[PDB]
Amino acid sequence: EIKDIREDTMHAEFNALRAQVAINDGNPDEAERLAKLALEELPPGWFYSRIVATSVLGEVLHCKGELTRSLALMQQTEQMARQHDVWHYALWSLIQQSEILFAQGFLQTAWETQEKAFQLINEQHLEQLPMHEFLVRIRAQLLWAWARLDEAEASARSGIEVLSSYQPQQQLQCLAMLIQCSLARGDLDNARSQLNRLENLLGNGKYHSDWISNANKVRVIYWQMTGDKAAAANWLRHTAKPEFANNHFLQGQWRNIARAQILLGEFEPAEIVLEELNENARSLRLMSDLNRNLLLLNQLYWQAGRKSDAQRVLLDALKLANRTGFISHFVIEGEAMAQQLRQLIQLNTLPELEQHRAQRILREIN
Amino acid sequence: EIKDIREDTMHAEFNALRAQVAINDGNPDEAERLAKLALEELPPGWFYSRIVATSVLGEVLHCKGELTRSLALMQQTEQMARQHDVWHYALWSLIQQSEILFAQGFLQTAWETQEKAFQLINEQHLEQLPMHEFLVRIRAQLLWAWARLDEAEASARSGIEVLSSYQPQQQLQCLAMLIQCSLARGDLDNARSQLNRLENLLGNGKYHSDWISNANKVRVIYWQMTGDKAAAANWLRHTAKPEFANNHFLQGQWRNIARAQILLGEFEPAEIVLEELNENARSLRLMSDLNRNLLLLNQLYWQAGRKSDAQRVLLDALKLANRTGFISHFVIEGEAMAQQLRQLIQLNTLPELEQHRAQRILREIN
Repeated sequence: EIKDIREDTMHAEFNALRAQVAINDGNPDEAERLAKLALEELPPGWFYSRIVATSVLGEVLHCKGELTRSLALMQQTEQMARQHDVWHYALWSLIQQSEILFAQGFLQTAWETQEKAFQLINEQHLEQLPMHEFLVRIRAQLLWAWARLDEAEASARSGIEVLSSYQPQQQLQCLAMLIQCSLARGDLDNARSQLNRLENLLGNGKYHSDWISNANKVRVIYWQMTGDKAAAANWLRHTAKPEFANNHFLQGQWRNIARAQILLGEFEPAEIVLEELNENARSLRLMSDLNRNLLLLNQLYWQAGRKSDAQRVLLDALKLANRTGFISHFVIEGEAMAQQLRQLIQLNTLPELEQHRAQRILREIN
Repeated sequence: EIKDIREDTMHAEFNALRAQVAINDGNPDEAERLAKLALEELPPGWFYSRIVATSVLGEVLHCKGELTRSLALMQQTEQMARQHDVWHYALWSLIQQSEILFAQGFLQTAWETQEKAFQLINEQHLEQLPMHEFLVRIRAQLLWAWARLDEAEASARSGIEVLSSYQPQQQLQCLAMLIQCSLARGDLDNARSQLNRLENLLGNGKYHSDWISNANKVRVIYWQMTGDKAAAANWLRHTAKPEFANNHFLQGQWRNIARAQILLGEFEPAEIVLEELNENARSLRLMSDLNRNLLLLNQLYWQAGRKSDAQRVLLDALKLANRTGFISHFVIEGEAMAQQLRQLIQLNTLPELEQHRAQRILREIN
């Protein structure tokens, strides 16, 4: 166990990269163990592995839901990366920072953070690089929330162009975003055509669970919009159902499950799912998740004929949107949402902000 | 060299399948050698390998341009396959028969042959099977020639659906057909969007030369329609230029080369190419190739300002279309074609049939 100190330090660098692969493979505990072991043995000078290990710990804390500490580590990573011209880690850091901000419902701050990433890309000529697609994809997500659909679509298409030299499977998420735009527009013909491509890609690759849940998100919304109970039921029977267990990274997949359950009239289990997701969202101040969940609860109560409950949560959702800025999440609920909003607007009792958003949404829908 | 006769016959069956793989790999001489060796040693009873070897010889003769004899072998193959319920070889035979008929300019007969294939598919419940895509693709090609674009597009989309479970690369040819439809409609926005997908597929697979030439066919037409000399020149510099050498299977790629040359003002070499292709087309009575080549010659003369030559070959092309039934091949030539046809129609000297087709084409273009 005696070697040149050089070899010991090189082994520590290997540990940092082993940690990076571990978190990528969905093994945060091993990633944390390895990243810590690396940092304990990396002296000044061996800057690259230190950037990687610090970045990995940021990802680990993000996974754990320790968002404030995660952001601090992402910031540390960004600064070190900039200091050493390690542009890919500086850009990856900014992308992750936006992700947390968006989840917290701070969309303007997320936009500004994405803007810093675009600035970095422009300054260092990083346009043709793959990570550029991730940035335009999250920019599209934000534009979509704000109902700037033409811009969101253009952002998603720029992502597809960035990855034009890679296998078609790499476009899965930007394609899902294109479909998400078609769904918000009520352009079901285009959504269906795009979904044909999405489903073909899904059947031709082994993807990360989060990619699959994102793709399934738009498939389930399309099935809801077309009353495709058969497709939703078959999907639900075979989809992954990892125990939620207060894991915020599983909010998306469980919303897909709840949406399918609601479409199928399985109101009881869906309400239990959504209440559990909301406990988690409130505990971590994930206002975006909360806003999405309240809209699904509204759909559940509405379809179940529970008028009072439906109205109560719709008012909560509209109020919460004063902070999240969400518009399109309401729009995809179509006629059911339009009827409810027309009713609220006609009563003349909504506060000015909510009244204005209700009117905007009703316009997007009509 | 003494073995159970059973082993000798099994080796003969292997030779038949080795011949099938050889022709698929573009080695007709070896395929012919092996298929003949197999048939010489296959007794009655060993029907499957005999169907394969006979089918292979049909493909070999097709390659050699001995179309009449090739059709006879395809017919023999179809009958034997039907006799033994070997549906895939009966369907493959009918597809090949149509291919020859279409090349000969007998489009109605090709349609009828395709119809027999659809009948077989319906009777034997072969709808979900992969070969169904090849049939709907050649049906789309025929519908496209006749300018039944909505039908052609639907046929191509049914092909894409048939292959939905396979890798996206398998849809290359039906996607090229969708683009071909968009080009005939003058719907360049959709053509460009579809071409983005086509080019991504082209950069992500090792394909047969004929698949590549078919995909490039629509890319070059799009570049011509958008005046993209840069793209055409780069493509031309790097594309395959196998010596034509009186090989009718190379008509398509050389037309792509000539079309690019014409767009780039390289009239002299393009005229030499087209004249050589026409010698081959006339020698084998390939009226469809002749009709396509005459239209490219028309474009060449027109762009070169050789009015008399342009008119002469356009009149020849219109006359030939009385037999081929081609419409869309004229339509994709757009404004240049429209101007020329308006001039011909206004002179009031065209025979009734050609006048009627000229008017139809001018309508498709406007």
